[PDB]
Amino acid sequence: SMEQVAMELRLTELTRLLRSVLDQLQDKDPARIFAQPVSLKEVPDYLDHIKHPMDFATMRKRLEAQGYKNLHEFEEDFDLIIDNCMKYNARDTVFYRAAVRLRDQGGVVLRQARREVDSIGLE
Repeated sequence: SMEQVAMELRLTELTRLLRSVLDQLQDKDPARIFAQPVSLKEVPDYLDHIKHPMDFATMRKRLEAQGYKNLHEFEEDFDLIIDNCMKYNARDTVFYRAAVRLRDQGGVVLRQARREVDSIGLE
């Protein structure tokens, strides 16, 4: 149907905007601490601690499959990256501190992304 196509165009448009958001967020992680999933070979007990691992590569996979239906779902996954890190790692670590900085700087980006999704009406 034509209605189904219109919806798919909106989803495609949303995916385009989220791809830009993802690129902007990942630039706030120049150390690339959050680029890839935590290795279970190098951190064998990780899943005992963290029940829902997340990382930028995994987000990008879901994104290109148009698997984010709205901004909230995308933000949930970004929050997982930050929150997982701040639980597993102690305050005095380069990992924890990198997550704080990503959260603070990412807030700016997500604030205007929400305005754009609402304004252009992608959800």
